[PDB]
Amino acid sequence: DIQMTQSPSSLSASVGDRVTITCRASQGISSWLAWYQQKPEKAPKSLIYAASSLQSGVPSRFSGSGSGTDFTLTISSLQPEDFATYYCQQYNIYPYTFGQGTKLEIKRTVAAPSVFIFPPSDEQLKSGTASVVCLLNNFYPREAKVQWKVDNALQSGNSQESVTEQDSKDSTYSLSSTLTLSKADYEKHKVYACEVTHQGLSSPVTKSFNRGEC
Amino acid sequence: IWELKKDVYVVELDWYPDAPGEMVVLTCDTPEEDGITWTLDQSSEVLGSGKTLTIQVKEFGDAGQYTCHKGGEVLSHSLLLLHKKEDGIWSTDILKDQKEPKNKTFLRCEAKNYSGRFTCWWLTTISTDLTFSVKSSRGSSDPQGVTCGAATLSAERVRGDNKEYEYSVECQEDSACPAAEESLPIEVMVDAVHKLKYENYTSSFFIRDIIKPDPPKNLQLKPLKNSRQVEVSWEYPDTWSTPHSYFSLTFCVQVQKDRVFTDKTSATVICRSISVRAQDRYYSSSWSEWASVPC
Amino acid sequence: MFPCLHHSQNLLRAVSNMLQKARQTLEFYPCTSDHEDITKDKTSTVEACLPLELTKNESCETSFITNGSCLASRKTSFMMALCLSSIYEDLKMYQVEFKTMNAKLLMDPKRQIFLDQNMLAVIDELMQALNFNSETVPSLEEPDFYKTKIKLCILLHAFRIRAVTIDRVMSYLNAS
Amino acid sequence: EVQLVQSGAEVKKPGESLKISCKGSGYSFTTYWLGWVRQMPGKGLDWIGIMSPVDSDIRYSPSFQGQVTMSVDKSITTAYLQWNSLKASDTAMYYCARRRPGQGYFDFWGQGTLVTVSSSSTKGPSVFPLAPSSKSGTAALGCLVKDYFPEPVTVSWNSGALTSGVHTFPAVLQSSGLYSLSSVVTVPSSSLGTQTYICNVNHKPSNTKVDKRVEPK
Ligand SMILES: *[C@@H]1O[C@H](CO)[C@@H](O[C@@H]2O[C@H](CO)[C@@H](O[C@@H]3O[C@H](CO[C@H]4O[C@H](CO)[C@@H](O)[C@H](O)[C@@H]4O)[C@@H](O)[C@H](O[C@H]4O[C@H](CO)[C@@H](O)[C@H](O)[C@@H]4O)[C@@H]3O)[C@H](O)[C@H]2NC(C)=O)[C@H](O)[C@H]1NC(C)=O
Repeated sequence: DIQMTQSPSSLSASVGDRVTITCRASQGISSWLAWYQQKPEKAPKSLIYAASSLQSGVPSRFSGSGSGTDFTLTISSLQPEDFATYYCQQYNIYPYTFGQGTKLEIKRTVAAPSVFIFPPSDEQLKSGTASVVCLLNNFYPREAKVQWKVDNALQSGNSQESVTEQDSKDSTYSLSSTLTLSKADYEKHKVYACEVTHQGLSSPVTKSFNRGEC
Repeated sequence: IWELKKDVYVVELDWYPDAPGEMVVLTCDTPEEDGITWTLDQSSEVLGSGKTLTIQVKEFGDAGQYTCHKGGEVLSHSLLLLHKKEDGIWSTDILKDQKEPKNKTFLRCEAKNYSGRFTCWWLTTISTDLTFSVKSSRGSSDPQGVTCGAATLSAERVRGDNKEYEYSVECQEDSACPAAEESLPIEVMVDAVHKLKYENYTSSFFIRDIIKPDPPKNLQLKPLKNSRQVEVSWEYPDTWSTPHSYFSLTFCVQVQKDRVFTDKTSATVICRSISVRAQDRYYSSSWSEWASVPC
Repeated sequence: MFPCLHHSQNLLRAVSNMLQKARQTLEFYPCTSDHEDITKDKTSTVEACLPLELTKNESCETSFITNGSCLASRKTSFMMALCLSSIYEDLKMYQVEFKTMNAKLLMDPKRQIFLDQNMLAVIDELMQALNFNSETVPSLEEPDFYKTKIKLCILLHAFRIRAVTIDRVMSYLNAS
Repeated sequence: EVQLVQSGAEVKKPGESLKISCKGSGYSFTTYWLGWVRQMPGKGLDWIGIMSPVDSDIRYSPSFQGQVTMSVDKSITTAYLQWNSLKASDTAMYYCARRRPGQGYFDFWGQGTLVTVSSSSTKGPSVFPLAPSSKSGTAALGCLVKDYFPEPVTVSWNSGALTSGVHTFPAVLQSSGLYSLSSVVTVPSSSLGTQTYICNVNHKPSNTKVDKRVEPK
């Protein structure tokens, strides 16, 4: 099949900027390339075909160029509704294949995560397992490292991460790490803590909890 | 992409999976090049704008009639048909292969004499959106002479499940100077169009090879007084070419081992259905139908 | 009641039977329905050999028969003079060809097919019935044994078609 | 008014068969070819293939050939994608799209059909509190929605009164084959005790609705 390769795998820009995604084919595809835009839970919208032609309906601010093997997509003057991931597609030789996408995240000033660590419920332990969860709240970029340490000891292959889609209003991310243990292994320790590294932190901030607090 | 009729174009494409489509550019048959728009078949949806429309043709979904507009009213059109090349060979879906003579004998021919008039006929299971066209000529020389009528329906010999439909056509060679012998074969060309699918067939032949004469004219008897020797005589068919001497015939006299072939126009047999066929004296062409008579 | 018909018929028959021999003993060879005539624009036998009935007029040279030939000719001395002249000229060509080929077929150690002498003879028995005095040449190329066996089927086919047209004329004259 | 409307989200166990549809309208149905595309959990788009509305002229991507089946009942203007034996790997979003003629790309898209293939049986979730610690201000809290199947599940606060500050995370497929998410809220430390907070969990695939109140301790 013809390998479609988009780059950058992702970028960040502000409202009103001129941005340009690229796309390139493992072979020649003439001018038979289309561009699609997709948003989180929504379906893809069809924007550009024949490399440089706008589908009836799409805004003036869009445009594309290239033929043969190297194609691009450009937004003269960016805008809010234009924030999404974008896919190119080769429709020259079966099977028609897509690019792996290019996400457009908003560009905003660096911000550190509010950190919180949560004890398991007394209600859950008397059930069998324990979920200690750690919350990094509202930050940027979504580049963050979270490590659990029970009694100063590191933990591996034990947590599950999960991060949100850039807030629509404050342009921010937020994640939750979840370390999960059986009631047994849980009772067998005192110091539960998650240490959070991030470029918005001049030094790894660690939130912990032992087992007191009335 | 080439032109069939005016405003009717054929594009050819091979059916190997990893093969491309064709980038064709449709121009509008108009003087002004301003605010025009394109459409396809009966859909109202704009495909693009400009006196010119560049498209790709890969599937029958890309075929059909592109129409350019301006101010609501239609401007002109371009129909497109696909000629499908499966793998070296072209498609032959519409006409049935009546593998009677050799094989791949899609269109057949017969002539009732040496006049130049002959009739061709093909078979097809299809019964809708059909449109034929016949052309003919002997050798690369005189493009004229041979002219052809219109293909018409002729039969409906139903068969298990699908019904069969026969189409025939009539043709007439007219040489400004007739030759005493055919040195080049007559050639028939049929353009077959079924909906959006285009195909064309071809057959070459000598008239001397596809001759079927009408059955012997009229027969009689002559037992005479009381001896029972059935004597049978006839006459050369009306359609057969003349002079009958320069264009001899031969005959086969049958009955209901015992078959008797002969040249002369009369003979006598032994009494007991009776019948007699006729064949071009010179070549082993086709025998005529039978002509019966009481015992 | 006509001399030439007799030979014309003998010829058509002889070629019909020799043609059948070839395409019945020559299998691994293209001898199946390829069609060429050696007397192309060389001889005007094709142009003017149709009855006077069809040649309504000379709409489309060497006319001088020989006393002692064939004479149910209240119609052969006619416009057909250009036909008989040519026809004879045809027999002279096919004559050297079969003659040559038979020379070869005789030498071929792979004794595959032989040219029936009878058919070589009836081509002569026909030209000494038409009489006719003529001066003419045989440029060309020479084949091998296999090559020649190919050029045979081509000639026997073209020749039967020619022999037929011959019989057509002879059948025509005999009746008028 | 072109509209490709697809059938609702389905959930099956490996080995079951399944046929999903996509009814089209607002356009001349027999003029445009229809196609399907898969999109696996957090991944790109797999072009499954393309086909005609009138005649049975289909074009499968070699990777899906003989794995799936495309069809179309033009009398009701509906295209179909079909499996005979689903695998876990088959779980994804399945879009159907319209192929723009004289080009080959997709004009318009269906809204998607979520398809889940798991050896897990349907189950409501357990809701547990994530009580605020001690910040004598701005404190955090929320409900931990754990061990349910399948997705989706809905989560609001105070019957929908509280929104500004809610972060309901994307669920996570646990190794047990069951899903789990967490929904939190950021409030001022001064509202703990005054106007209580309750997370409303609703998991339609089993009638289950749970309302857990979150408080300090
Ligand atoms: C039965 O079926 C077969 C297969 O479909 C038909 O064959 C096609 O017939 C058409 C006849 O026009 C052919 O189209 C012609 O092709 C010509 C030459 O081919 C080359 O052209 C350029 C070269 O620079 C390239 O695109 C490439 O090298 C091609 O191979 C063209 O020259 C013709 O175009 C125009 O030229 C003249 C110039 O004087 C113009 O006046 C005319 O507009 C003319 O159209 C044209 O496109 C086609 O090539 C054939 N296909 C193949 C593969 O052979 C039979 O014709 C059809 N039987 C019939 C006649 O009914």
